[PDB]
Formats: sequence, C-alpha cells, structure tokens
Amino acid sequence: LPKPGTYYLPWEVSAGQVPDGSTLRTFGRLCLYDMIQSRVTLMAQHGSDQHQVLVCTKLVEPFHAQVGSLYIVLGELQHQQDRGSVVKARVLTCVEGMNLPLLEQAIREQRLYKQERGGSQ
Amino acid sequence: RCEEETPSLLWGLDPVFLAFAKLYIRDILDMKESRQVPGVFLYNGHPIKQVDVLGTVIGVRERDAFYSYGVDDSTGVINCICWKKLNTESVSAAPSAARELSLTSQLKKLQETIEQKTKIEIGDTIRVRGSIRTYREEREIHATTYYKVDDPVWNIQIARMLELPTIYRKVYDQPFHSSALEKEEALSNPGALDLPSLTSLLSEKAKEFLMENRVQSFYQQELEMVESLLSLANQPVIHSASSDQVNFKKDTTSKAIHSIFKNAIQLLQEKGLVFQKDDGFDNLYYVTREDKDLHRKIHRIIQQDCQKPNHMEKGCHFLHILACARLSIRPGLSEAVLQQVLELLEDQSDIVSTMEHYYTAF
Amino acid sequence: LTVALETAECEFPPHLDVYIEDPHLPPSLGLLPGARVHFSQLEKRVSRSHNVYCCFRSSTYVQVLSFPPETTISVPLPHIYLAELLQGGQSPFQATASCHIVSVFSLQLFWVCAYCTSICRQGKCTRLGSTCPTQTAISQAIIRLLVEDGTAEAVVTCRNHHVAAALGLCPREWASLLDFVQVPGRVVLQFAGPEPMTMFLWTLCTSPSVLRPIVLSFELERKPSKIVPLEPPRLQRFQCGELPFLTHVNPRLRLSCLSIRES
Amino acid sequence: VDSSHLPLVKGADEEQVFHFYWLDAYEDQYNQPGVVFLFGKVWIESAETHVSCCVMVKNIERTLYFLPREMKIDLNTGKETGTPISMKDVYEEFDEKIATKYKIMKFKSKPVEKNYAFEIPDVPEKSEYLEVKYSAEMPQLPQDLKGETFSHVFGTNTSSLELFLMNRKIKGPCWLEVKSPQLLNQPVSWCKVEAMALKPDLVNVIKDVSPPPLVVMAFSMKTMQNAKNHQNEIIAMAALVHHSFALDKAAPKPPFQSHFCVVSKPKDCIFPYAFKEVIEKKNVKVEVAATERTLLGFFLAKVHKIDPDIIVGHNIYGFELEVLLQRINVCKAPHWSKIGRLKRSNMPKLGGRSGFGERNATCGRMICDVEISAKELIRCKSYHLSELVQQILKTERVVIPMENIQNMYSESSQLLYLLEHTWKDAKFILQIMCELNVLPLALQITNIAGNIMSRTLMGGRSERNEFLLLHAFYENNYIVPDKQGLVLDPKVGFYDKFILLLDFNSLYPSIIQEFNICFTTVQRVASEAQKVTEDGEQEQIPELPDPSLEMGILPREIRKLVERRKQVKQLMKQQDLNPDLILQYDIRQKALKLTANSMYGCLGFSYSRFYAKPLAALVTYKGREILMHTKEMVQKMNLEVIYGDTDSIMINTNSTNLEEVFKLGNKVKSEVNKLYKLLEIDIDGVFKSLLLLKKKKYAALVVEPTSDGNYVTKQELK
DNA sequence: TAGGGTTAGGGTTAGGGTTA
Repeated sequence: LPKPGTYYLPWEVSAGQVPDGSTLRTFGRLCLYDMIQSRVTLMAQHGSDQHQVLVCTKLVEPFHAQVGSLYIVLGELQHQQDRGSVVKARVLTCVEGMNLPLLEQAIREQRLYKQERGGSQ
Repeated sequence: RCEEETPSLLWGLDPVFLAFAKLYIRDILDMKESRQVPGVFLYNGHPIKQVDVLGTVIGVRERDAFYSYGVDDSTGVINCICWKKLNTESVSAAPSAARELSLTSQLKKLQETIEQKTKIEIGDTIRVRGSIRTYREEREIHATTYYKVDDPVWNIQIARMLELPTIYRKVYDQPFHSSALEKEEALSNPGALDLPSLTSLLSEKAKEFLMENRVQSFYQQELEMVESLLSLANQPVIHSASSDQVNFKKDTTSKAIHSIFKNAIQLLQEKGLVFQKDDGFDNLYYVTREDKDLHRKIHRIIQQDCQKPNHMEKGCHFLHILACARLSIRPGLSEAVLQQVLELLEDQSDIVSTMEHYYTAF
Repeated sequence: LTVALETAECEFPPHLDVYIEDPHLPPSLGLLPGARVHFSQLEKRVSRSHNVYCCFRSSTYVQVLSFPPETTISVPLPHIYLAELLQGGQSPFQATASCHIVSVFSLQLFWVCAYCTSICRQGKCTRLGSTCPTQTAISQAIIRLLVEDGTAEAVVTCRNHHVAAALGLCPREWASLLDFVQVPGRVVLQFAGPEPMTMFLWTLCTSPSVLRPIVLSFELERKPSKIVPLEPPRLQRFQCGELPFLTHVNPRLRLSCLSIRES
Repeated sequence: VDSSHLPLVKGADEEQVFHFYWLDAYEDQYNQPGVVFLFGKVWIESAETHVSCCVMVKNIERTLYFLPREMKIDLNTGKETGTPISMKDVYEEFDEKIATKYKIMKFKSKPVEKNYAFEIPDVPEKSEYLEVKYSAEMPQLPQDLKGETFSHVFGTNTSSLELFLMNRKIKGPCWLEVKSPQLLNQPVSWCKVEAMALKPDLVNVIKDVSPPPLVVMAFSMKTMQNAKNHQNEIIAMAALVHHSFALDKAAPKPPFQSHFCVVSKPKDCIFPYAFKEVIEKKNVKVEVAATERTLLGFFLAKVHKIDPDIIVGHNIYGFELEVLLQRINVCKAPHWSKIGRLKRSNMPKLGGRSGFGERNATCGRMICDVEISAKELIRCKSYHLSELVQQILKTERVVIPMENIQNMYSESSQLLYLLEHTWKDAKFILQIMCELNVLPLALQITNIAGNIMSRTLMGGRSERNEFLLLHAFYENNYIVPDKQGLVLDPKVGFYDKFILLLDFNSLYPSIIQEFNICFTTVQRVASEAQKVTEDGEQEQIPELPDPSLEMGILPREIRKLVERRKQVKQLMKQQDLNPDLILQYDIRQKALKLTANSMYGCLGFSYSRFYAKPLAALVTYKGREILMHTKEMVQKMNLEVIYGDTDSIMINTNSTNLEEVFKLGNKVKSEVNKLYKLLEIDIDGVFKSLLLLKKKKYAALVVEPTSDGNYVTKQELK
C-alpha cells in the first residue's frame, strides 16, 4: 500500500516547501508536451506570477494531450540534482470547467478544521 | 481514569447505529475497537457499524471469488472487498409475443448497463458502502454495495469534502444522545426536587398500598396514619414548602401532609380508580375495581344493549353507554370510572369490542 | 377547513381540522385560504383513530382578522438531517433532507374500477354491471422504500406518479409498463417482510440503477394532530462478528412522500 | 372459587401440602432470570374434578464446575511460575480476580469430583473440580474463562429449568408434593389456582396415581387471500369440545360433547337476506361475526372460558399458527395472551424461519399437529388431508377454490352447507386422531424418556435422546458440554419367479450391544478412516473396544430397554385381560422400539449436542462389514443375492412353492444368527413375481399367505 | 363522526502465498 496524497497549491510546491520523497496531489494547466523525453510542463497563474511544475509521464502511456487545459496530478516528488523538482505520475486525469476558487477555499477550510481539531491535543 | 465504553445494552438508542456514517479515512484507521463485542468499533462515545467512503482507486487486484481495491481520500488508504455475486443459471428467453420480446430487450439493456457501470479501472472514482472487519492485523471495508461515479468536472467530490466538516461539527463532535433520560430510574430517594413530582410519586405508591390490601372502603386519616406513606411524604423538600404557620408548626406540617395526600387521592379519582358517594363523609372513597355489583349491573345493561332496540346494530357507543349507566344507577358516576369498569369487564371475557368504544355481547 | 395554529409556546404549530356542519349554519363571509381568522368556544372530540378535531356548535363565535394577500408567495421547506427528529426539542414535521436509498420492501400496481374501485380486467370490472354502469379503468401504484441520510434511518412511502419519479423512468417507459401489466390485472411483490415481470422487477429493484443519492421532500406520516404515546423500546439480536448480542432499539420512523428529485 | 386460599392436601407428615400433576414448564431469563413457571392440574373436592394450577419457584442458584490445572500457568506471560496447585489457592485466586472484576458478592464453593468422557479435549479423565454456587442476578462469567489455576469452567450457560428439574430427579409429567405454600397477591396467569414457591427443594416425585383427565380441543378454519395486497384472512370457526378425555385407555365414545361455529363477511360482499331469520328457522347454534375483530374476540373468549389443555389441527405450526398471530396483530385484538396461559403483551417477533417465536408464544398448553404424527407413526402415499382420510375413513374431501367462495355468500343455505362441511372436516380429523391414539403414545414416550412433554409433540427425537443421555450421565455423576450408507452392487439380473425379502432388526443397536460402543469405553487412538487432519486421503476410525473392558453406559440403558420389551412380550401372551391393557402394552412396546430406533439417531444427526463422529464412523464400518459378511455367507449356499441395503436384503429363490420359500427363509435366519446372537432377521415379505424397471422402482405380486398354506397375490408398484 | 387501513418488515456467512 502507498502513502496518501495531500493537497498542495501550485506556488508552495513551486518554492520547494515540501520534504523530498513526499506524496502530493496538485493542479495546473498544461503548456507543453515534450514528446521524445516524456516530460510535461504545466503552468498555473497566481496574480501576476506564473509557476511551473515538471511532470514525468513514464507510467501512464499511452496518454492523449489537451493543449491549454487543466489537469490533476497525483504522485511522488523527487528533488533532482539539476532539473530541480519533478513529480512521478501515478494517476493523471483531466478536468475542465471546474472553478479554482471553490477548490482553494475547500482545502483552506479543511486545513482550518484539521488545525482546530489539533488544538485539543 | 479508565475510560469505560458505554454498555452494549444501550447501543441501539443512538440514531447512528443503523446508519451509514461518513468518516475521514484517517479517522477510521486510527479509531479504536471495543472489547466486549469484537467486530464493532467505538468512536467518541458513538458506536459505528457502517461506513461510507469515496475517492480515487489506486490499487486493483483480483482473486478467485473476491476483488480487491485500494481507495484514497486525500488523507489515507484502506482496502476494499467486493464479493463476486454468482450469476448462475443464466435465464433463457422464449419466442413469446412482441411484448415479451421488448421486455427481454429491455432486460438485456439493463444487464449491459449494470455490467458497464460496475467496470473499474485505475484512475476512476469509486463509492463504497459497508461495515468494518479486521483481518491479518489490518483493517478492511466489506462492501454491501458499490458503483462507479461519473464526475468529469469534480463537483460531487468537492461537495462531499466541503459538506463533511459541517457533519462532524454538528453531529459527531457532540457529547452523546438523550435516551432513558438521567436519574429517572427511581428518584434518588423519595426526597426528589419538585413538590408536584413528589405528590405524583406518592400517588402510585398509595394506590399500590391500597391495592395490596384490596381495600373496598377507606378514610383519608386511615391512609395518613400509615407510617410508610408518611415516610415517603416526609421529605426535605416538603418541609421547606410547608411554611404556612409558625405557632402550629406540627399542625401546619400535618395540614400539608393532609393536602398532599388529598392531592394524591384526587389524582387517583381522576383516573377512575376510586369514585365518590353521597353518604355524608368527606374523606370516604371506594375502589371501583372491587364493585362486583356495579360490574354485574353494567354486564346486564350491556346484555340488554343499554335499552337500545335489538333490530338495530348490536352494541352501543361509549357516550350512550355512559348516559345509560348514569341514568340507571347513579347521576354522580364519573366517566373515567365507567371506562375502568368496561376495561375490567373486558378483562374477565364478559364482552367483545367490535372496534373502539363499541362493545357487543355474545 | 384545514387550519394551522400559531402560538408563542411552540414555534412549530400543529395542523388541525375544523368541521362546520350545515343543518343550521351556512358558512359566513370572509373564510378563504390565506386569510387569518380567530375562533372561540369550539367543541372538541376524539376520532376513532385517536385524532383531535373541533366541531362547530351553536355556541361558537367567529372573527375575521386579515384578508388574503393579493398574490400568493411560497417559502421553501427548511433543510435538516433525519437525526434531529429523535430529539424532543422543537422538531418540525415538514422538511427536506439529502439521503440515499438502501433497498425496497414491496411494490404494488393496480387497475381499479372507476366507481367500485374493484380490480379491473382489460377495461372491465370484476363486478361489472352489478355495480358498474360504465367501463373505465384507473391505475394506481404503491411502493415502500428505506432511505438513509447519514445519521439516521427511516422508511418512506410514495403514491401515484411519485413511484414512477422515484424509479428514474421516463413517462414513456411508465406508460408502456402500465399497459403491459394492464392485462393480468394485479401484481403484488412481497419482496421483503413476513412470469417475466417477477424476474424483471427483481433485477431492477436490486441494482445501482435505482440506489442513487436523491433529494427528498418528506412529510411526517403520523399526523401532528394525532396523539398516542405508547412506545417502549424493543429488543433484538444484531450480530456482526459471528457472535449474537442483545440491544434495545427505538421504533422506526414513518414518513410520506411529497416530491422526489435526482441529484 | 375463592382465590385467597390454596387447596392443600394433608399428607403423612401432618402438613397441608399441595399435590398436582405438572404439565408445562416456562422460563424467561431476559426479563426475570432465575424464574421458572410450572403448570399442572390439581384435584378439587368441592368441584369433584381437577383445575389448572400455577406454581412458580424463585431463588435459583447457578452451578459451576471449574476445571483446575495440574500446574500453575501465568495469565499474562503463559509460563509456569514454579508452584503447585491447591484448592485454597484456587479459591483465593477466584476471590481476588473473578469476583473483583465481575462484581460477585454471594458465592458458595466446595471441592467436588466428576467424570468426563466426552469429545472435548484439554480435560483430564478424572480430577477434583470445584462447585461454585451463585445467583443469576450477577452477570454470567465468560464461557471460555481461564485462570492461573483453572483452565475452564463447566455449565456456564446451562438453562435454569434443566438444573431445577434435574436436581429433583423428575421424569416428565408426574405427581409432585409441594411444601411451604405462599399466597400470591397479584395473579399473573389465567389458571384457577396460582401458587408462590420460594425454594427449589420443596418438591418430591410421586408416581402412585394415574394422571387426571385433560381437555382436548380440535378446530379448524377457512382462509381467504385478499387480491389487492395478498393479505390472508380467516372466515369461520368450528370446533368440537370434549371435557374429560381419558389418558390411560382407548378413545372414549362419544369423542365430543358440543360444537360451535361463527362466520363473518368480507370487506366488499354482504350477507344473504334475512340471515338471522334463516338461522332461526334452521335452529343451528352458529354465531354471526359482525367484524373480524368481533370473531377474533369471540373465539379467544370461548377458548379462555373453556381453558383447553391439548389443541390439535392440520399443519398448525406451518401455516395456521402464524396466520392467526398475524390476524390478531393486524386486527389489534385486545389481550392476545389469552390463547396461552400467561398474561403477556410483548409478543415475540413473528416470521422467524425456524419458528422459535411461534413455539415460545404458545406456552402453557399442549399443541399437536396431525401431519408430524402421521409422518412419525406410519407411511402414507401423501401427506395431504384428503389422502389421509382416504387411507383411514375412505371419505371424499372437497377442496373449494376462491372462485366458488366469492359467490358462496349468495344464499344463506350455501353458507350453511359450507359451515357443515367445515364441521364435518373437524369431526373427521378428530376421529382420525382418536383412532390413532397418538396422545397416549406420546405420554408413554415422555414417561420412558423423562423429557419435556411438549418437546415430544414436535417430533424432536434428538432432544429426547439428548435429555435421556443427560439423565443417564447425571445418574452416573458426569459433566455434559454446553450448547451453541452403502448401496450394494450384486450380480445384475432379472428374475420373474418368487423373491423372498428379509430385513434385520436394530442393526446399529445390535452393533453397539455386541461390541460395547460407548463414550466411556471407546478410545480415539487409531489411523483407520475418519478422524485425522487433511494430511492425505487417510484418517482415523476408532477400533473395536475391548469386550473384556467394563461394560458401557448407554449399552446398559439400551439393554434395559430390551429387557423391558422382552418382559412386555412375555406379558402379552397371557390371556383374559382387558383390551385397554393390551392396547397399553402394544403402545408401550412400540414406544420402546421407536426409542431403540432413536438411540442411533441420537449421534447420527449432525446437530446433536453430544455429536461424536468417531462413533458414527465405527458404526458405519461395522454395519458395512456385517452386510458384506452376511451377503458372502448367504451366497456361499448357492443363493444369489439380487439386492441388499444395509440391513434389508432379499435373496433370489427362482422357485414357485411357498413352503420352499418359508423353509429357505427359516434356514437363512438360522444361519445368520450363528455369528451374531443379538442380531436377528425377520420375514419382511415375499414376492410372487418381481420385475425390476429402474432405480428405486420395482413391480411385484406381494405374497400374503393365509392359514391354509396358500397365498394371495397382491400387486404393488412404486 | 371525520385516516387512510391499522401489518412489521431487510437485521448471515464468503479468503493469498504464485511465473512461462
């Protein structure tokens, strides 16, 4: 059995605020599909800032690509020497039309409740 | 202190016992079991027998007769067990009329719809309903029912994981239920806390003591001189509420005891257990259960159909019976007393009730 | 007349029926739906089924307070869980809840006479001619579900088109099924408790095609006017780990169906 | 009859004591644990008859048998602490652990000894145990309780009724002596007499007076199924009343004293015109039921006033009992408990597949079903009531479907015909049961077994055998545990000449008697066929126990039964006796033979409490060995065997003269008995011309010889 | 004299440790 997948907004993982080898699930919008090297570069906006996450895909071929669309990625993170941070994909589904603010508020509320229950112990 | 789990004899009083609870998977992993009954689990005073989970499948394994599934709900992972229901003896159709052909076509459509709905692959969304079992020192979820959820936009999962904390904060993170009240077993000595409650409690005790002796005629002072009745009445609360006179503290306490005894007596009277007579005695009453002559009179009048004609429907209503009994014997007859008389007559297999408030003879 | 009380003692008033006979009292002016009225000195009696209602006697005074509004407005029923009905603190009798169907108990379909309501056969009554001057048949349907919302469990009964709505079938399918069952005359499926139709319904009733999350608008089955406290806890022998044990249980709630919608 | 005095009977001890013949026993541990209700009949001199009496006994103390360990064993580390075991140490550990964690206040302990020879392992054959006596008010100790000095405790969940009856050596319904009578303030039953008994030791067994006459009631009804919701309903009542039916002779005449009926109408149809006038003209004692609640109330009131003891009918448990209960519950008939004898309101949950609640609710009276009685008495072509009437009364029985029932309400005379049909059916069933004399046979069976009278009426041979074993082992100071065929292929051929068929008698009892098959005399150390783990296709059957060993326990009882049967068959040959005495002897022997048959089924049935697979396997092996030996030695005499089954074997004769068949059968009997003296064979029948068709099918002209040396050929097919 | 029919109903169990 594997470890569970905790949610993480793109900008935190972009800054490397998670330990190496952790399992995380995040979101973003695809920007490029490097065919030969099996690499995916998705992007997510934050005000005037744009953040990039590198996704290895060696475990989900065959895989259709939808340029300029949202995605959900779940897997493990490995801190490479030069490439930086890349997530090893285990499941990679596509969702469209789902509004970000509801999701962001949802994880914020869940984190708040978890911390509140953590105040008794 | 050793936290004692609630006794198994009161589990069902909770409304959660028969329901399908929604829990975080980490909670169901980390929440303890119960020693007195293995197979069921206890969480924060609320016993839980059935759970409901939803998430993304990340592990598939097949066996001879049962599947295997590893679900994830963003906080933990648990195994799932789904038995392969035997579709033995496949039904063979017959060349009946066109209606049966259409019905068989619809049956095939339903079968293929179910087969498509139950197909599961890695990366889908699964919903599971069932109980908890522990095998090989690990926790699993037996599945009573399960099906794939089609959510291409992530609406249902967002709604679920927004709704759940409200469910916790409103139901689960609360002390306990409210069943069998508290201290209602007896009254923690006859002292109690409410004087009307003390009178009410004295009422049935006096009634039972009168019943034990099979009393047919009694006087209020005869019941007041009873030491047990006084001891039941003499409570710390009644002494504080008996402050009406100072120069006659003993006399006013006796008056208060007389008042509470009379209140119990009139409470019994309102139940029809004891009636009243015009014999010049203020504190004289007779138990209606032992008035054999009255029972015989009512049985005779019911046999005669309460003066109603035979050619009409046999028997009479409660109101007409009450009027006939009042006019035939005593204008002072009370309606609860006649209800008790009719019930006692029915107890002795004297009459039969076709329906409510309508009794016939044989 | 069906009136709803209003008092400060209880914030969930109970319904009540007022009967005005007319051997000596034609109705007075102003009595219309949606108009507040005041009553005084009415006669109370107990029904055969232990109901409370007021008879209208010669010692009754009627006073009209306010006129009906020019437009009729509606207020959605409050949303609540099924658990709060078991706590004696101010529980409503009409509400809506989000629940999920577990299983079914029985399903009944009818084709009754237009006049004597006896079971019809291909458009003719069993007692046709003796008590039937015409030939017309009207269909009826009865179902009994068992739903759960997340914190309790209750049984829900539906009638007429509500069963068709609850089975998730288009009106064409319902009409076709009623026409198909119109020939035999009667179908009773004591599926729980104490011919291709049988297997078809057995397959349908125990599939996820029906067991779906639904939004229910339910009315308490026991009418609020009725009063009958006679329920001590029972005892049964639920067992999970191959070891029976005894525990007391509350009586099951009874409800009625008003509207069922998907989600 | 005043209720403030008890009709005590003075005895030799100058004490006004109570003598009564108990019939039924009841208990309720979930509500009033340690409370036992007893029902019976007590003679009344003022009324010159017997009335129902209620006696209930309180203050029942539980009995435990702790199983001590030879060596101290730690309960947390599972290792020996290096100290021996003494009774005082066991008592101290019990007091400081069991009573502390289980809240036990009152307890009586004393070292005792018992015998164990059951299939439960981890128990020494003989040891000095401890008896702990405590009330049932405190919680029962866990059944698998283990301690430092004790490894087990016996009798954890045994019923209080069983211990109460067994501590006084009671064998079924019998006269009893009741001392120290106490009055009851609040009656709780419908019996005329109610008694309050304080201690279980106030009873002694009396067996010197014949039981008094009882009340037997036979009744039936008609059922109509609603079309709208498939809700069945009951239409009419009909019953035949007998007051003082004897229980020690044949069926008296007349078998009834009065009969009554009442009928109602459905929710749509109406009664025929002037039904009251038609009844008056006909002058028939039939009541008209206005409503279903009315008929239910009238029927229950009539039953309560009559207060019957034995009730009978057709398939009552299967359909009628639960139909009546459902109708009562739906109609909300007040005081449903009047059908039985205890005043109750909490009816047990109906619809149980096993029907446990159905028999629980029917406490206080004796219920008999004709179907089970016919199944256990003789063999019939079919169990349908019309078939039984044809086999006995040879009378046609009308089956009326609902098509005639719906229009049956047209005329009053038609309803009179229908109710006459129902009354005739009830009379026919009553005659069928009375000529069979099932009730005296059941009474004799209960007296022989000593078990509960009611449990015999359901055909529970396993229960009666278990209770007989319990009596036998308690009389030998034993502890009992708690509660949760070869087909022969001989030479194949068809022979149309005479075929002589024989069948052995009590093959399994003979095997047990010859080889001393008993729990206390059979060990389980072998590798023959049955009891070994799944290591290959080889397992263990116990070998033949040594005949030189001490003779067993159960063979002693079966030998006693055989001796009693031999004494009976010696007694019946004497002439100049009353016919009722001859009938009693015949039913007694037949009860003995059925008991002998049930001896094997005691352990053959899987659901036995004392089920022992090794003994059953040994019995099967011995039966197969005896069958093969008999077939071989018969065929050595130039007598080809065409078929055989366990103990019923027929030998091909290929002859025509009946004298040769008789002589050959006698010679075969002489030959077979030589090896087994206890096992004997009997002439089952002779076939004039047998033809074989297929499996379980044969055509033959059965031989039924007369006293003139000739025979009549009668054809039988199946 | 005012509700319809009033009926209590599903309340078990199923086995890992495997490749061309």
